[PDB]
Amino acid sequence: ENLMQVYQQARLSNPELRKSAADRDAAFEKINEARSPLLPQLGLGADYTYSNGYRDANGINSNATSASLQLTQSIFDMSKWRALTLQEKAAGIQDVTYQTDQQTLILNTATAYFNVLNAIDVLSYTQAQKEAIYRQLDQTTQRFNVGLVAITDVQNARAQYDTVLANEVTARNNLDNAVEQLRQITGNYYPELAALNVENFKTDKPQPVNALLKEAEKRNLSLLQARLSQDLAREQIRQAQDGHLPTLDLTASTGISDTSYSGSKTRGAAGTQYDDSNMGQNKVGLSFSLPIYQGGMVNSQVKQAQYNFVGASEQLESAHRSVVQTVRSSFNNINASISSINAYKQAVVSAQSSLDAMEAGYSVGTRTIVDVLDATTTLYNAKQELANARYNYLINQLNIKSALGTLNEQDLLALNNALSKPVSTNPE
Amino acid sequence: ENLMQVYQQARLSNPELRKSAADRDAAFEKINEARSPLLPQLGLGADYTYSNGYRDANGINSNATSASLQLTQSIFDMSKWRALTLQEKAAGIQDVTYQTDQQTLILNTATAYFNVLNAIDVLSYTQAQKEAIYRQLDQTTQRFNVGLVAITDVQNARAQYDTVLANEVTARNNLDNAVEQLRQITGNYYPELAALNVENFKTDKPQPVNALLKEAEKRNLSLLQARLSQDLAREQIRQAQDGHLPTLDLTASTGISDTSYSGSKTRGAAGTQYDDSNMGQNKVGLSFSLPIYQGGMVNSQVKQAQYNFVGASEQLESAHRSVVQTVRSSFNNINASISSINAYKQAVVSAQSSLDAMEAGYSVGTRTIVDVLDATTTLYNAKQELANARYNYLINQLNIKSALGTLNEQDLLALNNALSKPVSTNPE
Amino acid sequence: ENLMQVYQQARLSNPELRKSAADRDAAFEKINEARSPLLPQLGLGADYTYSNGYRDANGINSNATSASLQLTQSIFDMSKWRALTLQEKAAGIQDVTYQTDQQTLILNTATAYFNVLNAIDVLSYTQAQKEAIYRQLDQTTQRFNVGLVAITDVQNARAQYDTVLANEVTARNNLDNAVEQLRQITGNYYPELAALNVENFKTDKPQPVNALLKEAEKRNLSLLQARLSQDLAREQIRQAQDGHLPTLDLTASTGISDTSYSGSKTRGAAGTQYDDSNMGQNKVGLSFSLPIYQGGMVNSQVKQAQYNFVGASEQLESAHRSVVQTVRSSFNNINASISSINAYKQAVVSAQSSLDAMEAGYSVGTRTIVDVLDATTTLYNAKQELANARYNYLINQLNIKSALGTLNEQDLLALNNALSKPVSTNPE
Repeated sequence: ENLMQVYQQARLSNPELRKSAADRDAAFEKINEARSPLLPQLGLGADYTYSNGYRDANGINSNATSASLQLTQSIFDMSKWRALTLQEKAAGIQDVTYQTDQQTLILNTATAYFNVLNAIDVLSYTQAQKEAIYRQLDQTTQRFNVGLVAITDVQNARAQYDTVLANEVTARNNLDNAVEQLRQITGNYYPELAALNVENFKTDKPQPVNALLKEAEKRNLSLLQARLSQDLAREQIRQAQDGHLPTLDLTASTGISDTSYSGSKTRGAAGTQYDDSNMGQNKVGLSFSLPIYQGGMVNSQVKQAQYNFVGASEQLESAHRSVVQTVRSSFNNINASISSINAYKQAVVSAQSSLDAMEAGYSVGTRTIVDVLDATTTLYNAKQELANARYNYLINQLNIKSALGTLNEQDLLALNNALSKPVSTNPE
Repeated sequence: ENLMQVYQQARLSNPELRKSAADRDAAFEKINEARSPLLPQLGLGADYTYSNGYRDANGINSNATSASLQLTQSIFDMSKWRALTLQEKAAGIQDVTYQTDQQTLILNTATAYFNVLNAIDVLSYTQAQKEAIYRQLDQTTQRFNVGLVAITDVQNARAQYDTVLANEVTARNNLDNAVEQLRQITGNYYPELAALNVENFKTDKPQPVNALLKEAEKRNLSLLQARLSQDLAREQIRQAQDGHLPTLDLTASTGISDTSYSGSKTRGAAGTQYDDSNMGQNKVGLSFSLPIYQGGMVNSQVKQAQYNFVGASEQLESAHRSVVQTVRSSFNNINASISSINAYKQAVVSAQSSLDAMEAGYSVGTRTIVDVLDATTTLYNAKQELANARYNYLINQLNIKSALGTLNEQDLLALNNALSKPVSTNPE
Repeated sequence: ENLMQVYQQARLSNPELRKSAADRDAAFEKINEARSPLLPQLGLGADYTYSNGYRDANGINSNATSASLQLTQSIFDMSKWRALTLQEKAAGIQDVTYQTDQQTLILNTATAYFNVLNAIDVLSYTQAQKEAIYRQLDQTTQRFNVGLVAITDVQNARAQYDTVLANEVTARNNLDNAVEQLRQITGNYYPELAALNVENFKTDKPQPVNALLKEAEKRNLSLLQARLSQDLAREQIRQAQDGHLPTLDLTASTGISDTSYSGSKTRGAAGTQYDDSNMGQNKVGLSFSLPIYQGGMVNSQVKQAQYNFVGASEQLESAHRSVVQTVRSSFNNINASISSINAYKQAVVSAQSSLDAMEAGYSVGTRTIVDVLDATTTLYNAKQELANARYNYLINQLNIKSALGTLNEQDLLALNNALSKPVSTNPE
């Protein structure tokens, strides 16, 4: 399983990505819910009012029943238009949030894959170091059993070998936790993963930092969220300023009234005083309203929206400083990874030559066995450092493509063509 | 003070636990507040309306006063039943939150206690290493003062001794910060804590990981929070779908009207045109309402609740992946701690033998004084690593009992029976 | 650019500080918005109601138009006074939040400045170590080219030199990331910063911890936020208990009614049955309301507010424990920094003497070249540790002045007088 197939399995079933997709679609249905109250509203009503009279109403009872039909439709209300535009802008913010955690999904599965590969070759280098130290210990024990060296050398070799055994144990644990992190990201357990080439692994210097700064100012998704939040705050200002505005709405009705009377006073001139009525009504009428003075509520809301807009502009400037820091730090990290790859290749070559030299010097009696053992540790530390530098170079390539906001599937396709051969994620 | 007494003092007075208990009881009183609006509501009203007429009402004044008594009781309203069930489910979620930070309190006081003990024996091992290196330096100074060795050996011993002095200083600082963390957790300062046995400290391999996975799927509290959030979201769907429903409510009243008239037009036929009235009324009447079309608000609310339910199911799946990762990582950590305990015991034995060997080789002239000093550092590093491995084994036992959701007081009782002897938390 | 000028540029243009200032001013305008509804409210109204009759109203049409003017002013409403006092307390909480992230701005720019200086002298010490090891390698190569030493020594020196080259690369990267962090804090790129004196750098022991505890109990801003949140919760209790209270409000009006009639039944006795009216009205009337029983809503709100007050008091106690832990940990850190400065000065002196001794012993044939190289590494590690201890002492001075809540500009003025000389933030 190479990186592309891991990402194909991950994007298809990651829970956080689908949760963000659910939030995006909920925001679009909120657009529909905010466009709702500008439409016609129909509602039916009915009543059945028993009544009783007393204290100069004694003997007057009534059973008034009714059944109405309402219709409401606003004619000029600016606040509902403002709420509709605000919901559209909030859905745009939710859409760019979905885009940015698509990017974060790609970055997370890439760093989990490379953490697994780094744990694999750290375990393999620790195993090779343990093998070399055990070979030295076995050779010195064969020397001691014929009486050629003292027991100090085999005891020092035994001590070094036991320390490397403990390091191998904790390296195996780190491998198991790394593959558990990969399972937690993708949802699958992988027996083998494609490893990295080392014989044709070449590094490329990135673009100049000004071109990256211009592309980050054009394309970074956090800066887009900040810009959309700023224009949303300006729309909040407009929403309060249109809270100043008057109102006008239309209302229609259709209702039947079936009032009837009973009681002792209705045994009098109930004809034309309290008589039954089959009355129906068709009503259609406007309604105007104009808030003149509200105690300064709308002015305080305008000033609150202005202070919130100033805060949103400061949020935009903070996000701009953060993205500048991000692209400059990742640029420095890429150059650091290239220089450290070259330095660690040179260090590996020199440490190998030094290990051969100290082995010859120990065989001639210039160096001790402790010299051979710590030369071995320095060599395998240099090898582990070289592997870490390679994986840091690849993850910094992904970080510079994410901070530009252009991280997508084809970058994974490129550094998936970087990978070559299947290595097992669980050796014996 | 052993671990059980520390937990008894901590659970009795920890602020975060009592804050969660306050939130739980607030949720139950919210259940009562949500069952409130289905009950009778009584409210009294009164008026005193002075009036004045003009423009074909000139000469008509009125002083209409009134005093009413209202009663309201809904008959068929499904939304209030939905709100009651939603508040019951929210209180269940608050109850399992109280349960899970009970568990987190137990885990936090356990890890603070073991951090204090680990800082204690790291300080004691650094002190013993400083004592051994000072003994070597004093012996080489006594050798140099009679003119047996060169000044290079005593200068190397002085350099190593000063480095170990600085390490002792920072170890003492780590001990003080650890006991301050314990005071911040429990609220008490402890002069002495019960230390760990080493002569009868035995490790037990945990259960197979499938049994732990089944018990974690049955009992983990985060998975219970996810399940209750999912069925809460399904109840939100039902709440919108019952927002489709019609309504019906009952209303009773009892009011007196004491209208009186005055003015120039009431000097006319105010008898039976504008005459005083002592009128009282007993009213009891129903009210029906049926929303036919609302501009699609209820359909958009249904689709929003469905998208929120899909998001809650994705939250459930993410919590399931997280608890699988947690139990597998803690299982691997337990096995790692057992293997590292065995490896570090072997390393301690071999490093002690190697230190004796290099001391004899230095006394015969095979090794240097630098050999004795770094052999001492490797020995005391192995001792510190063994102590760290023991405490990591105990805290991983607690982590596997917490990730199963079964962590309680009796597990602290067991690994409190593991502890034996009081050691001071502040030596000189 | 010393620390004072960096702070002057930072406080003038930091985005987070201005965002908090915007939130503070928004809270004060919320005070005005909450004092709004106790003032007069004026609102105009108008109608135009076409009507139609049928089913014992057939032949009765009406075109009733109107234009009113409303005035509303509450007389006795305790809930609005409670909301006003609650908004005043919330604005006080926002003000102390603005104060505490003023303090956090000062602490952040101080720690960024000292991180840059620490990265600078770590890079310079690594460069000096690389220079010394290269000098040793060149001297041994000149010895080997005349046939005085073996090739093992120059190969060991080459291996050590390549390892120090890799360390120099990553130190240069750490310097670049530190100056990028400083740019992200202040907004400016600094070519040179004022460095620290070492020839007149003296340390002062802090106050006794009880005086710091009393001053932290009087002046710490998190404890003030906790106290204001607690009295806000008590005001919430009072707000529910005054939700028990009755109500009383005043209402005035002025409206014209211009009803006219048309239809077939108005061709009858429309004179005095359905005749036109120019009717105007001046109305001024009170309104009383008293909630007798609400289904226990107000009692459940009182119990919810009481549980929230208990939770706020537990929050206060947790903040008290946290500030006690903060001042005690920073006190221990200051004493640790003083003791480690003394220990590292002694270690630097002894390591320098030991390096000279092992150089002489290598020249006489007692020590090897590996002895000289790791003596050099221990010396330069001691130098880096001394520099780190000095900067930790200064940042712990700032932490003890921040945890006392008294951190301001003049403390930066004092430890800005500590700084002396401009060093470049980007060497070649």
